[PDB]
Amino acid sequence: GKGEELFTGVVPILVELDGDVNGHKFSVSGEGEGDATYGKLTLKFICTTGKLPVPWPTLVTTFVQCFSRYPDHMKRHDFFKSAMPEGYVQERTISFKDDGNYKTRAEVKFEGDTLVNRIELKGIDFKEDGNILGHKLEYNYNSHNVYITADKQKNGIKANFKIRHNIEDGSVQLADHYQQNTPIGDGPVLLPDNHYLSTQSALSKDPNEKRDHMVLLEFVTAAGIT
Amino acid sequence: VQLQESGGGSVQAGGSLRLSCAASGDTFSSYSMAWFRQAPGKECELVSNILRDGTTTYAGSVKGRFTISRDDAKNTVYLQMVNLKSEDTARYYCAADSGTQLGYVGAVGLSCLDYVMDYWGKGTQVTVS
Repeated sequence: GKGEELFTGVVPILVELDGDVNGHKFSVSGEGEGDATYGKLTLKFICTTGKLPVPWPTLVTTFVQCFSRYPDHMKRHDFFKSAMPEGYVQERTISFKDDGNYKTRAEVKFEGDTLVNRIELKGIDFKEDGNILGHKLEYNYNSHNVYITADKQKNGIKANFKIRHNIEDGSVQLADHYQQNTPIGDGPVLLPDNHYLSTQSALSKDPNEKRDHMVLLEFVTAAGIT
Repeated sequence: VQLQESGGGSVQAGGSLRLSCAASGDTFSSYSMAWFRQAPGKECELVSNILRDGTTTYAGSVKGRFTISRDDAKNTVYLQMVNLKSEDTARYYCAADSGTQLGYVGAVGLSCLDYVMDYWGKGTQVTVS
């Protein structure tokens, strides 16, 4: 497919986010590249408005599943690449247990040779004393699966999963994710059978960076179908 | 909430079994309920859902043989299995969740817990001979 062919090599990525959480406004710019052949993402995000008012790990899922490695035998299930280059809209509600929620709308598409993720995020009903606005999450990340179901009616897909965020006191904070993806173009896309993306994420810091930022190394592999 | 499965055990191929799962407490109807199963050395499978809105889904391999249902008075969910096959041998788990549930069925990973649910039963063995 034309879409799939766009990902056979290393592709530059740009991520741009404008956020408002409980009235705390912030912006983030990210740059990196993706190599779908290996399901590999390398990305560095910088808060351009100063200090990020929420923990970096809470924004990982929001900050390009078109870079997932779909094994050859599963290639017909890759909705994300099939929608390229025109791209897709990705919307989520992320509900933090006993705390507030993020709602996100993003457009993921090519601008020239570069894969762009443009995001608007709104967070409401958070506790200033809570794990999120209080910055009580550990700077790490567990492996998680993303469960995908087709949405024939919208010519797209949906997904659900929960993220387990480790808390500094030894507990875990759950973040329930509802996700929907719909093509921007009106052309054909691949509608998958049920499957999941296995995702491992590693968070780090750039030793030469003084700004508030996050370095992300991530591997994403489609699975669940034999 | 505690979940307790019953109604499993040994059964002849071609036979039937009705699994039951009873929830404690007074908060059942708002939960989406699911049955998972895992055989030795295989990925866990979410075999059937019954969502809060009543919607049911089934893994392709059990469609037409398995029927999921719930009783919001007895706070129980059931899995009626007919024409059991050797392929159905596994430990079966009941689960309840109040988060996003869309009716996913199929493989979920090497641990049933990889598909995050609010509450889990300890499961019950079903062995088809």
